[PDB]
Amino acid sequence: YPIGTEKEPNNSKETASGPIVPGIPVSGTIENTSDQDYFYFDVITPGEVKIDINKLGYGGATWVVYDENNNAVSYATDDGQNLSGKFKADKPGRYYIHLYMFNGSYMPYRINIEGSV
Ligand SMILES: [Ca+2]
Ligand SMILES: [Ca+2]
Repeated sequence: YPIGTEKEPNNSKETASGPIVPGIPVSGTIENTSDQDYFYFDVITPGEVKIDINKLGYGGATWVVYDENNNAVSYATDDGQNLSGKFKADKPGRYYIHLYMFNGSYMPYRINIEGSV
């Protein structure tokens, strides 16, 4: 049952919206800098995962991906418009995308994931 949009409240790892799978974009909005948005996806077989989150508003945002044990495995790079990154998933399991805005009023976004998901 893959998601095409966030489902609030998703403001902690324990309420993360998902699963997110490749080929199905996921919409949402960072309501303001207090709105944390967490998502999850499931790695079934080891392999590369690529993440691109399109910024559809103004502001400074970023993401980090945590594995099931709360280790950071990937950090976004901002190109101005898109927040992107990739990592090698050596173990199957659930991964959590933590998306937040450190400066900005309101930010619609679109999440795309690719690879071993
Ligand atoms: Ca949100
Ligand atoms: Ca949220």
